[PDB]
Amino acid sequence: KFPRVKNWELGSITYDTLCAQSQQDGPCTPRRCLGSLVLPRPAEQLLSQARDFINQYYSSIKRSGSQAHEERLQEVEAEVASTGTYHLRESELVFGAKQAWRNAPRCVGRIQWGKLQVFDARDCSSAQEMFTYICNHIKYATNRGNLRSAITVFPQRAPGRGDFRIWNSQLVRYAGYRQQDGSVRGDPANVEITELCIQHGWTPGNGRFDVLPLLLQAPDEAPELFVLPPELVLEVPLEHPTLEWFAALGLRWYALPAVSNMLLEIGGLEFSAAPFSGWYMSTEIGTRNLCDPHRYNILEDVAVCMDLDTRTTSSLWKDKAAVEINLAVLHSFQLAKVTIVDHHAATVSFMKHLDNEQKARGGCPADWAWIVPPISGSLTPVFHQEMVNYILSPAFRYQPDPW
Amino acid sequence: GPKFPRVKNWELGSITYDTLCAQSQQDGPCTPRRCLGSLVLPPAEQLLSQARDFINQYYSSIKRSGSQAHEERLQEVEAEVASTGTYHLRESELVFGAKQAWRNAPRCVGRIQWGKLQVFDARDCSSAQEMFTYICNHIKYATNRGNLRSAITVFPQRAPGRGDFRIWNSQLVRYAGYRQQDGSVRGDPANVEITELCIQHGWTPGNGRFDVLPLLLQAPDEAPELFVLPPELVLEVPLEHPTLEWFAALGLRWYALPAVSNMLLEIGGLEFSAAPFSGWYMSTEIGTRNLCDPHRYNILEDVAVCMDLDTRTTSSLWKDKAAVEINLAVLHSFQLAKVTIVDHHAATVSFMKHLDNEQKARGGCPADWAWIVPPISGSLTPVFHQEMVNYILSPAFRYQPDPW
Ligand code: HEM
Ligand code: HEM
Ligand SMILES: Nc1ccc2ccc(CNCCCc3cccnc3)cc2n1
Ligand SMILES: Nc1ccc2ccc(CNCCCc3cccnc3)cc2n1
Ligand SMILES: C[C@H](O)[C@H](O)[C@H]1CNc2nc(N)[nH]c(=O)c2N1
Ligand SMILES: C[C@H](O)[C@H](O)[C@H]1CNc2nc(N)[nH]c(=O)c2N1
Ligand SMILES: [Zn+2]
Repeated sequence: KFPRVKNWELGSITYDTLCAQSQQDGPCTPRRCLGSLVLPRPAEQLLSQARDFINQYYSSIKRSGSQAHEERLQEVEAEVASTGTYHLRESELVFGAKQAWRNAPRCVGRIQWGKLQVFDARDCSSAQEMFTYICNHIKYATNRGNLRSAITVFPQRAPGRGDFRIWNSQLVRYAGYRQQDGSVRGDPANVEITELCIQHGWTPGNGRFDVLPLLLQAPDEAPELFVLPPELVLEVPLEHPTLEWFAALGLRWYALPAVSNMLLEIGGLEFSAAPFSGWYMSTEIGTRNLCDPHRYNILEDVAVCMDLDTRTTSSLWKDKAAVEINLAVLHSFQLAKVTIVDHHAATVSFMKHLDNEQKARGGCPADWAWIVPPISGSLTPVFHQEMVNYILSPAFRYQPDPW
Repeated sequence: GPKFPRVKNWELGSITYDTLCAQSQQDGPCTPRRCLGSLVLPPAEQLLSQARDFINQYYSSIKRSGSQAHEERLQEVEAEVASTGTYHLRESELVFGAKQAWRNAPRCVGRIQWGKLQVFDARDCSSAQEMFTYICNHIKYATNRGNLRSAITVFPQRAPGRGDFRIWNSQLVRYAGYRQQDGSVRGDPANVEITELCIQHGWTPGNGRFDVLPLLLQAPDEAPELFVLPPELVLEVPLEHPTLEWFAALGLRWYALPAVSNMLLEIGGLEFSAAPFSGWYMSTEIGTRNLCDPHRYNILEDVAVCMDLDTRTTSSLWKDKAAVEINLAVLHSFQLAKVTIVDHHAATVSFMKHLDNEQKARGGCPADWAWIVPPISGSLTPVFHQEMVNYILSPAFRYQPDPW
């Protein structure tokens, strides 16, 4: 019934009762746990999801049962009955975006969940208008390096009509150019999107950090290509605090992590284009983006620069190089005065989050495998904390690639 | 396509399906509504079906499934359970079961070695004194002057209306944990209760950080008896660092042999409450968990201060730097001492090979991602990028309540 949740560093026990509010199935069954899989394998449906969200919204503003509540419930009921769908008021939408972030089991930055700038872009009719919105989002969120969490929401999906979509997975992404000799110049995670941009008329560069154009799509139209003004895109050159040779590597990363391919679901309504951004945790760049074998894969180069023994795993050359790389990222962002958080500070704030949420809602959906950082796992408090995972709505979801 | 879990590796792009999970007979803690995969500890009718299942497994592994000897063994087990309420395994059945339990263990990253396990039959054991003799033999054989060899020793099974054989200690080798007057702990905080239990049973305690605990051994329906291990039997490795010359002066050490002793070995519904087993260490167990956990030796700050690191701020990555060097010291010293050890890279690489062997051999491999991924350098090792399916196969090692 209710999960017993234990922290093994401190011996404390909580009991998750929030999970009882879950209405969507995850991938596990009693026969087998599939919690490490990255991706998932009528009018009353909409109406119940809508009622529940409205009920959540009016509860949040401490006005459940009131005249405005009862009335809003009928507007919704009448609109669905007549049209098969309905629309959110902006304030509701602001509440919904905030709750979807709050409910995101894989996010370690949820201490911040109540501080989210919400742009209503539901009055958008063309890819061109999507671009103006995206450009303003970037300017707002970047804020000269004093980063601010933000989401822009484009029109919801509608029965028998194509979706608004941003084709890129993030608003800022480095091109990955496939060389005929097997290798890849740039970011190999972005080969396919780079090729789509080229096919749709983009003239390609040939560096390792070429900022890609955005491919934007309004419903049932071919996507259009837009180059971001280079001044909107704040980047941080990487240097190391004591290893002067490091800056010679020419490494750099962009300040703004702005994710553009997820679908935002609120009250049964689906927003297929709703880019959001906050700020980086240093390991995203330092460990995953730069050291993952299927990414920039710079572990060996840095190791040689440090003059370690590559011939054997037991010299822990990989661990040593990785730590300096992460250190280069933290030092550099702090130097360039751009918001960033290290994995220790982040995980410590997440524990406080678990505690606030335990008192606020009786629990907190969390995916242990995603919350635990990719280096120095057990050196962080979250490693030793048991977590319960489940789907609450509003929620961010994955969705198929539009091509 | 197929109606079995699809399993992806995100580094390589490769896909497999787990058909093996279809053989699973026991429910884990998850449901469609919530995943509980990160929690550490979540009648003759019943017996016979488990026994029938294991016998089928056994004859399958020797390629005699459906044969005359298969059906006779089944009938023999049905009859034995019919007259005594339990039954007994043949020696080769015990050997197969023990190995299958290790093979089936989802949290073990060392399973590439599973077919190479020396099985010591000790189902003839009738006293605590004899358990000790058995245990000492195990330690000597397994330690092998540093060229470690996997082994398990199996004492008699749970009997209806009879007390269990139990080893009270969680390992055969454990450092004492002395609760101090000032509230703190000397030695290993993990071992406070077993330490106090030993003293309550007449052990005279030391006062070191690294006092080897006596064994508390229990034959059926008798009070546990106390046995001190002769020190030459317990191989230890003093820790030093290959370049940081001061590390040796910390006086840190660890023992060679990880020999877990509080787990229950289940085979065909039979329960072996006392069946200590041992392999060799992955270096992160000592370097990261035992030495760096807040609630264990907690030496991160000491080492960092010695390395002259800025421990006032998280962003200096002083915890990460110190952790690495500690782990490096564990590896270096074990190698120098010529004691078997595997680093977290070599271990995880070998586990990927195991997943590929078991894909071909059994159509999958139950695996607990949170335990398979090492506690430092996670995404630096290949298993991080590998999806895994977790489920309970039998024969199995299970946790069991503490005897007191
Ligand atoms: C403000 C500081 C933030 C920090 C430090 C942070 C940190 C992180 C990290 C490290 C991850 C793991 C991502 C990965 O490994 O690819 C993540 C995931 C995620 N974040 Fe946050 N995040 C922040 C803001 C936000 C905001 C503003 C939103 C939405 C409004 C959000 C929603 C999500 C979601 C839905 C995931 C799961 C992504 C997926 O499953 O692919 N986060 N976050
Ligand atoms: C041969 C070298 C071996 C290595 C390197 C190895 C490695 C490991 C590691 C690192 C763990 C994680 C334990 C923890 O973090 O507390 C583990 C767990 C485990 N191992 Fe292995 N292991 C080996 C041999 C064995 C053997 C011989 C057996 C039994 C016959 C075995 C059965 C288990 C079981 C049941 C677990 C899960 C323990 C638990 O859940 O508490 N292992 N192994
Ligand atoms: N700092 C932040 C904040 C929020 C983030 C949200 C998402 C992401 C990246 N999402 C995971 C991408 C991996 C993937 C690949 C294929 C299919 N699904 C997911 C980073 C964030 N960083
Ligand atoms: N190298 C090896 C080989 C086999 C091992 C088997 C078990 C263990 C430790 N088991 C986990 C103990 C921690 C714990 C505490 C409380 C409740 N559950 C588990 C190590 C092995 N190492
Ligand atoms: C297979 C495994 O679930 C997958 O590689 C996950 C593990 N944990 C992760 N955690 C984070 N933060 N990001 C990731 O991409 C992943 N990948
Ligand atoms: C809460 C969490 O499950 C717990 O800290 C686990 C995580 N993974 C682990 N992995 C291993 N190998 N050993 C452990 O003790 C643990 N502890
Ligand atoms: Zn699960």
